[PDB]
Amino acid sequence: HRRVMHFQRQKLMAVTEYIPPKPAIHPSCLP
Amino acid sequence: MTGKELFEMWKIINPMGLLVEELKKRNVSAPESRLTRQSGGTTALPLYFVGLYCDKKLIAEGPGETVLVAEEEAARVALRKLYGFTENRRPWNY
Amino acid sequence: TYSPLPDDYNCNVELALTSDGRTIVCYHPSVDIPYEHTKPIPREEGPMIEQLSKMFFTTKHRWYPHGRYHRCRKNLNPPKDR
Amino acid sequence: FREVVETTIIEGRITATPKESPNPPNPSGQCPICRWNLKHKYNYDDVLLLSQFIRPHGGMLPRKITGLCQEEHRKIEECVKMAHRAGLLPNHRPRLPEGVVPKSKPQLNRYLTRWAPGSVKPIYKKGPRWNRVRMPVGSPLLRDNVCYSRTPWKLYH
Amino acid sequence: FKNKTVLKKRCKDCYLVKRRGRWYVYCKTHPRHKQRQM
Amino acid sequence: SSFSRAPQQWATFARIWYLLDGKMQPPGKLAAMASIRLQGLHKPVYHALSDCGDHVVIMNTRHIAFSGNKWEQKVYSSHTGYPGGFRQVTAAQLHLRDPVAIVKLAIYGMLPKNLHRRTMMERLHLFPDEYIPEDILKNLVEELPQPRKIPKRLDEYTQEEIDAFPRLWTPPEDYRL
Amino acid sequence: QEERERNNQNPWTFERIATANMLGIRKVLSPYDLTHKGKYWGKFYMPKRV
Amino acid sequence: HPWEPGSFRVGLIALKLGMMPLWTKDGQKHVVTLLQVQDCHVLKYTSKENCNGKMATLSVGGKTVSRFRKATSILEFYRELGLPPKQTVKIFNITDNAAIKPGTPLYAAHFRPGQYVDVTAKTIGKGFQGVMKRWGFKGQPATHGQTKTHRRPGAVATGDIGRVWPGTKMPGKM
Amino acid sequence: GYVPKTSLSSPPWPEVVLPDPVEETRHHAEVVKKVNEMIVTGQYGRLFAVVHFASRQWKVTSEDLILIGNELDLACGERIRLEKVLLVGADNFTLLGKPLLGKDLVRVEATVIEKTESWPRIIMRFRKRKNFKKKRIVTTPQTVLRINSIEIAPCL
RNA sequence: CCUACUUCACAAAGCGCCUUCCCCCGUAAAUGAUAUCAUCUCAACUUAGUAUUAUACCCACACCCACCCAAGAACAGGGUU
Ligand SMILES: [Mg+2]
Ligand SMILES: [Mg+2]
Ligand SMILES: [Mg+2]
Ligand SMILES: [Mg+2]
Ligand SMILES: [Zn+2]
Repeated sequence: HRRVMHFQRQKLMAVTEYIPPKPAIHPSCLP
Repeated sequence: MTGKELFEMWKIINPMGLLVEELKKRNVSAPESRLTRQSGGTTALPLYFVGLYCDKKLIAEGPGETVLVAEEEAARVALRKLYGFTENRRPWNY
Repeated sequence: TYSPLPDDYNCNVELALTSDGRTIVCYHPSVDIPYEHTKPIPREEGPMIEQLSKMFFTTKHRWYPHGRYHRCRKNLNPPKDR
Repeated sequence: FREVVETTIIEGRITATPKESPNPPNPSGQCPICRWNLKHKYNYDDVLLLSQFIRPHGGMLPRKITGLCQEEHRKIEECVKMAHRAGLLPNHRPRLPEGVVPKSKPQLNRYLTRWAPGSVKPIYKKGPRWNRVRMPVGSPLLRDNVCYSRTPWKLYH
Repeated sequence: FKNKTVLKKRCKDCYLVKRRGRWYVYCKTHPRHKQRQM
Repeated sequence: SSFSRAPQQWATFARIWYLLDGKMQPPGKLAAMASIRLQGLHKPVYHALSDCGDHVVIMNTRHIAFSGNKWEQKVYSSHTGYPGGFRQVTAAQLHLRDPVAIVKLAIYGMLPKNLHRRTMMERLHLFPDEYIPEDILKNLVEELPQPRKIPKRLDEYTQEEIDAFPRLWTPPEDYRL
Repeated sequence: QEERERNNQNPWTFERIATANMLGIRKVLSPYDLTHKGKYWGKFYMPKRV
Repeated sequence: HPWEPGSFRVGLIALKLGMMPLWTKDGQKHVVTLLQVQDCHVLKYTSKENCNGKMATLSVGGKTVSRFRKATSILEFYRELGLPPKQTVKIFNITDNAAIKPGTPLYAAHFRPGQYVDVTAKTIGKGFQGVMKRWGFKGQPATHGQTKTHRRPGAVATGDIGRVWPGTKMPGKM
Repeated sequence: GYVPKTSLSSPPWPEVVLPDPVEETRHHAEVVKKVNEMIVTGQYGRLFAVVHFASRQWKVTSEDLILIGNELDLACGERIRLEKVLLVGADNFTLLGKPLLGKDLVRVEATVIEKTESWPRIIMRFRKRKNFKKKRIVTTPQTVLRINSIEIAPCL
């Protein structure tokens, strides 16, 4: 349980989320 | 005359008779009446489209609540096309 | 060999451009129904509402009368277009 | 493939073991499916693919035997579960004893069924709008599948 | 059975199965070791 | 065109009988289609006050399919006015009791919440199996395409299709299977 | 954590937006948020935030 | 047809004469009701398909009444039968093998001693009754105050609901 | 890059091949020519046009009346040419411009027949408990145009 | 419901007499894969398991003078051969 955020603040949090890099071919699939 | 159907101005009786006379005048086959389209046959509100065919060629198609009324309507459509009183006829030049 | 829409129901649509490319031209002759596609022409208030309801596929409510207030409100000379 | 025969004498006999198609489109692929460029391109529907990795009586084959990628093994496993529940594999029915004849049971057509039908409890009290109990449809394992529609797979209904 | 949020195998003969959509510990040797996921 | 005024009007606002097959189809997708047709939203002459709705006939409502565990999970709730009159049944239970109930309720939900709704429900005709009354059969015009394409079973696949699909892996010779 | 910060594919970070006042966001942010960089919210700390 | 398991036969319409005591060899006294069968005939047969029901039905009538006091429809029906009109007609759900031709008389010997029967009638009408006679409500005490509350229903419903539940026990026709 | 036939191997939508530009250009010429020939001959009957006038698109035909919600500063009986024709249609052909058809191609003529005030329109403002109540009566100037003719010249 | 008993007496009552019908689901087990053993299975599955309970009741309609009633505030209902 956390304190309720302002909607604008919550939107900012959602937009600024870590996106991990995705290679074209999965490394396991590669020899 | 503007915005008026032909048969609204000229009252006719038995349009099928007029049609057969007109077609025999132009030396073509007598029209054949066929059910083109049908909806809710058994219901109190049926729609029927009947078409008139001269040597298996469509001359007119007419809607009605019954087949007989549709036939009359198709005949009137035919007469309009023959005489050139189509809804889409060239408007009067003023 | 290519048609954007199947031309078998309403009309045969042909799209073109004028040489300049300013005007789009559409040719749409009407499609006539073939002979083969056709078919030859063949040769007690309570109970009353129920009969009418079934006949015209409606609810019972339509068939009940309304009072003097609503009857007299209705326009008996409504405007007609066309 | 090996068949065991009991006549008391027990023998093992090798029949025709099917072999892979001559030239895969992507050699140096670790998975069997990775080779045929079938990573995110199969669903529960694809019984031709799925029937290859299952035993005659419907059970899943082990990962080592088939040489499947672990991820892809899990995907095929759940896809085959769904295939069974959708009734797409009629010839892979459980080995019922000859004496045991299955009693008549009410038939309900289903598909994209994640859980076993016996285990799930009814949603008697679905929540408010802001906290709603949703009915799962399809597996989250198939989330990574290629999506031609602009809207992604709606996994919860 | 006893309800447990977290299930622990209490002995060697304990075994962990998912039945009826929830985890269980069963134990033939020690029946007291029986646990149900809550 | 070139019709008389009355037949023109008649053709334009005519009721059309449609057929739907409910075999291996989600109720919601059938309901979606039915709702469109019942309201008359498919017609470009549509208006709320024009009562230009059309008849929809749905067959094989017993043979509907649910995605996921909706047979078990989805619950239909009804209350008889009386104390302790609250009854909750699963979709499976309701289906066994009344085969047409699920499709009926789905369509009813999707219809607009006004006085027109119940009349629209009069135009809806549901039959659990293949059988349809002769009078209703004579009325029909068009059969609407099934919203869900039914996946083929393994046995349904032709030998040509089987051989077309490659073998993806080589099993060991000495394996029991 | 350092690697995640460097590796991040998201063009938009809390730090960048907050410092530049990019949507007039300082209106809904604490002055402390500039230093906290959106990692800290009250007593709670998010380790999963860059 | 011979009797088969699962088969149901037609019943009767009888007139309640009254009651008398009956004794048994064990010495126990049982009160019994006398039911007289008066002009009981089978009136109508309906097949299961025609009835649109689960079972075939026999309409059976009892206790002949005046022709002058009946409606034309009923009179016509009885005229076709060739029987005088009957006071009450009741419907019995039967199997097909238990079908009886209309006009056939029914007798008390249809039932046999040792058999168990169900009896259906309109109960004695007590007219409009209060809660105490209708539902056996305890009522309120006589003295110690109780200004105008002796036989009244107490709290009809709960405060929170701004209404009264359907099927609440209230004064009415019993 | 072969993928065996599965449900998700191929896109659900059917493969569409569009005609080669050379053949299509030729085909376009033939279609334009025959439509031109119809215009020359006068095969067309009644015409309908979609005209842009006073901010609004009007689907008009011969002998059609339109109400314009402004004064046009034209005397009654004055014939005007409506420019800005978007679409001109017959029974068998339609010509539609990008966004406007050329002047040479199509000519639509109308006449001013009536200049009137609109019926009185009430503007009312009310806010409760604020003693806020205003009433205004507005009448808008109006013009009625009779679409006299739509004519097409063989210019394609 | 009124044959007796009791309050009482053309009847209403209890203190009197008569009748009263289905199950519930938590687990306990077979066969058997993932994980060639084993394993009750949010694997396909097999039994206890019953599933949608079902059956009962009701169901024809003069004149609507009047009279009567075991029907009833009025109205309505039953009888008047
Ligand atoms: Mg007392
Ligand atoms: Mg007092
Ligand atoms: Mg006082
Ligand atoms: Mg009477
Ligand atoms: Zn243990």
